[PDB]
Amino acid sequence: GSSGSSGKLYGSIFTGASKFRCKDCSAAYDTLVELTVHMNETGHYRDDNHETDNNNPKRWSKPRKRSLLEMEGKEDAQKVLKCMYCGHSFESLQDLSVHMIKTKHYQKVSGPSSG
Ligand SMILES: [Zn+2]
Ligand SMILES: [Zn+2]
Repeated sequence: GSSGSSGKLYGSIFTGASKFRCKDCSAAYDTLVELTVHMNETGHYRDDNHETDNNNPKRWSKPRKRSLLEMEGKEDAQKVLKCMYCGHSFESLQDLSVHMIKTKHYQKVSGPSSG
């Protein structure tokens, strides 16, 4: 005699994804430009959440609140050229400019920080 059987192997893995999907029917697509066409052609529409409502009957917890402090800085309403570094009123621009350089005050007008 001589007879027998064998062969036990597997391999039926399924791999497939879809970008967009139709609610009405089960027809999915990859590009929106393709789906839309169907949504109108046939009439169906997307499934993704829909925001066709604004009235929120759901009460919300206490409202929001924040402190609105207030303060001013180095304000000076003058009418004459005056260096903020040293503090010497002038008559003409040059006097001021030629000074900012001759003294290099415009280069050093600040430094560290407090808060
Ligand atoms: Zn459809
Ligand atoms: Zn100066």
